Amino acid sequence: MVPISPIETVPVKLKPGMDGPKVKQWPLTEEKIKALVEICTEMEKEGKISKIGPENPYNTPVFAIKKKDSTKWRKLVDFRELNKRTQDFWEVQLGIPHPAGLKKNKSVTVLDVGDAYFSVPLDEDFRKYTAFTIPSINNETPGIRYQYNVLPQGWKGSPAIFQSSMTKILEPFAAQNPDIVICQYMDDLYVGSDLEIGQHRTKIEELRQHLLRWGLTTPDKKHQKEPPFLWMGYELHPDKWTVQPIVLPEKDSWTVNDIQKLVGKLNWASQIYPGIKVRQLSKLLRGTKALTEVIPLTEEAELELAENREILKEPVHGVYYDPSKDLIAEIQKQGQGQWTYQIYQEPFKNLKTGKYARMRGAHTNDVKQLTEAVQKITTESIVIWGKTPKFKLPIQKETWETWWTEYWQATWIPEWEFVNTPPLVKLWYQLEKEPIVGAETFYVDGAANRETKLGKAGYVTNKGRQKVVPLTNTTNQKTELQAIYLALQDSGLEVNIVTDSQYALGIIQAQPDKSESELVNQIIEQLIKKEKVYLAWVPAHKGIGGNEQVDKLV
Amino acid sequence: IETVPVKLKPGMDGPKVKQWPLTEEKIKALVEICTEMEKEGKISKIGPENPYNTPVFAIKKKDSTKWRKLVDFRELNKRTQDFWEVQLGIPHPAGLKKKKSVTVLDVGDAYFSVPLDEDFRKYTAFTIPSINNETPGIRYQYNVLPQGWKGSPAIFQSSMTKILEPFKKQNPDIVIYQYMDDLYVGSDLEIGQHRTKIEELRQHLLRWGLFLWMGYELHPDKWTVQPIVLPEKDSWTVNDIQKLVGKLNWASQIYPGIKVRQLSKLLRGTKALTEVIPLTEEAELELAENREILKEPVHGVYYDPSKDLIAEIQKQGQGQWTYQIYQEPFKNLKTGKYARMRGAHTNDVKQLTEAVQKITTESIVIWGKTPKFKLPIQKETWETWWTEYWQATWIPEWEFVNTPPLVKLWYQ
Ligand SMILES: Cc1cc(/C=C/C#N)cc(C)c1Nc1ccnc(Nc2ccc(C#N)cc2)n1
Repeated sequence: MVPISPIETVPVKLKPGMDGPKVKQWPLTEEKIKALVEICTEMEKEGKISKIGPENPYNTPVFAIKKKDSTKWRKLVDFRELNKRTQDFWEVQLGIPHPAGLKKNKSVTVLDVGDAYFSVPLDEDFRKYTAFTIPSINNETPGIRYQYNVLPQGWKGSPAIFQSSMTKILEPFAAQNPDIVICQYMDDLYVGSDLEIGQHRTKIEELRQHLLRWGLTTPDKKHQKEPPFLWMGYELHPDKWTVQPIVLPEKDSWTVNDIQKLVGKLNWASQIYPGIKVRQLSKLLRGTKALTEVIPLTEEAELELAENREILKEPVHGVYYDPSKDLIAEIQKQGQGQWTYQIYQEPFKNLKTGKYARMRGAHTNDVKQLTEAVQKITTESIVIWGKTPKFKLPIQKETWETWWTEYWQATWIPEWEFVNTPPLVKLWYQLEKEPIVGAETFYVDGAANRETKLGKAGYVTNKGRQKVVPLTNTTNQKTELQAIYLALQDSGLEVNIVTDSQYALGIIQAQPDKSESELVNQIIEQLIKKEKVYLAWVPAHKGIGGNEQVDKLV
Repeated sequence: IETVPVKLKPGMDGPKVKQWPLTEEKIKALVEICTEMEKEGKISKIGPENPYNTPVFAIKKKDSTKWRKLVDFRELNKRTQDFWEVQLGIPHPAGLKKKKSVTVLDVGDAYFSVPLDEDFRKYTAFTIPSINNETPGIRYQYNVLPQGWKGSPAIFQSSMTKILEPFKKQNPDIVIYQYMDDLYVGSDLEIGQHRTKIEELRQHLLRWGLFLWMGYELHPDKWTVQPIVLPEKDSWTVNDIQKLVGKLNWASQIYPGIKVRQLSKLLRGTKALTEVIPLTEEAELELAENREILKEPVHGVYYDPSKDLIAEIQKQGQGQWTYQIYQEPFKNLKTGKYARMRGAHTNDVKQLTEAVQKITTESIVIWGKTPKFKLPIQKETWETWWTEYWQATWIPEWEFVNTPPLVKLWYQ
């Protein structure tokens, strides 16, 4: 006998207070029992399980399921209850590697490790909680009682403990072989390197020798699997990757589900298929808990979907990462709060692509969205490559400087360069810092009757110009904006406007270039037409000049 | 050698905070540091049965090129049982703020000589992530008091007090205060021997067991305080007067005797904003009466240890920043103004991050705790960049202000 190192077990406990499961074993059929008896006898012989006394009071229901009328039966131990009662684990299985982060490996060997899973002992003091019973033929004898000695498939802590046990064993091998990579995916170990297929096979032979130390044998494997690999929805090729084929459904009748299911695909594809849009197609689905609703596609969605299929026409691949070359990220404004980007090291060879959608809000600005997209790409790039990419942005250096030095909030974009590809992001208007000499001064105001919803908006100026417009179905807030709007409509190219509205100032000082409120949009449209605008605020009801609340109090 | 038992607050579990993305350089630094800390028994690898987690990252302190590991124990701290030691809670040294000068020493290393309560260790778990998560993250837990944990100074307090008696007795006028991994040493002795008293204190510390080489000097005796002031002009335009009335109306929420009637009267009529208006007698007297009022201190302003400190910061442009610390609205306990050429002339966020640290430091010296910040920045921008410019061993709390404060100019 060749001594083999044992796999350290992981101390498992049940959640605080809770106790093991105690679930009723259901009546089975004579043939299923005989089926289970056979299976379990064989599992016992292998060490996976062990018959237990009548002491253990815990129980988990077992079942028999036929593998689609084949010459076989399968045992199904339902650990759902036990799982609800098992402590939480460190699911070190989160946030998978993104294909664009991988490096090239001309040689990728696959080794099978199905039999290693059971080579993993179950914490001794925890086994009893895994007890199950094979009912007896006709219920005339006590059912056969068993308990696990190994991680049970379907048990909450199996995925985590297996990965951690496998990693711990591979650890010393990976550390001393820095020129190879190993990845656990299902019952397999994928070992890649970029060594000459000769020095690569040696290294595989060494891994097998190393694994033997723990008694783990891998059927001699040049697996039934060779490039391209289907993994996590992607297709990994020797020197390139892509998402698994995206097939846009053809229909005349699209329902809530069909549409959102169309979203997911477009979203998944957007990581490599450039310029994908999902604003309109996603637009239609806010209010759907019901999924069979045959909803119509606005002419916008049809155009977006047509632009989609087109991009999906040709298959697109992304390259792998080369740590020796720079990382570059390019962004484009797509309209309607939509942005698209590509990250690459060499022109025309993207590592991956992506998109960004403006956050929901009533007022917004292109520069703020460009900035948010930059932050998002920065974080994703830190995740994938451990570094910030150099940005190429459609905004002039001068526009950015004017923006951040005057913005009331602190803001920042990392190293970047202007890329002149329309439509360029710009500032649409810039308020004055000082009152304008020679420009007419408009004192505006508005008010509304909370009950009747009747109101008025208007202005009086230093030249005697005046206006008061009566309004219906309005509020104070809207009348204050309307007043500002009237002043802008009725003034020349340069104008000073005095308001007591903290609300309107709150909006205008946020510098929006677009809004959901058509009233804010009309004001923005007027701002863009002016050459100079000074907006001044004064406290309401302080006997301050021209602040004619009276004209509007009526 | 003996460990003081520790537990969380009744009904709360340990932290389960996500590790945020780290750059390759920070990851490499952490692997090197943690490898060495592991050889030294300070931390130990942990298995999947430990579900807890606290974020970790790396920084470079005041003028050194050596990476320091910083664990973000903010969550664990608010879940760690209020540690009332044999100290009864050391009544914050109200005299530290009055001292001519103060040097801040990093004595966190000392903590690593005291073992941690075995049953509590699991709660200090942290992960060193891998780029693109290609390999599973390295999981560890502490075996000794971790730097940055609330219970570390508390538990090591008894050890610290006796390690300084020779000094405290040798130097009775020097005020020494401890906050987290920092020791604040204040005295009126000029740098010459204030430096040497520290250098003496360093040796004294280096001998009594325990990068200590660093020092950070502050001058709380000459700190930035802020009274409200009004313009002094020979000719006031309508706009100047509208701005004055706005500012006085604002101050009237802080000071009760403020009047604007006589000044707003001057604003009776729809006049051109740039037209010069001569001040009436009544208006000029009201302005004088307001100036006098603004020179007295704010009324009924007191600090309360049971309440949080709140710090508001405004970007004034051109590298200048203003801030106010209070507990009750309009009852400022401290206000200030900043502007320096410290590695951030084109970086808004680096400046704000530096301002946040100076304000916190100031707050520690004065009250013995950190304030809750209201930052003039979008959450996503701040959370993406602040760790690149952080140089302190503690980390305060913060929230974001998304609506422009109308009161910006009135503070500058
Ligand atoms: C994530 C991953 C999945 C599989 C495979 C899982 C499955 N199924 C195989 C390996 C070896 C890895 N790990 C790494 C690590 C670094 N670079 C790479 N590059 C790389 C990977 C696959 C191909 C191919 N073909 C080419 C290059 N892979």
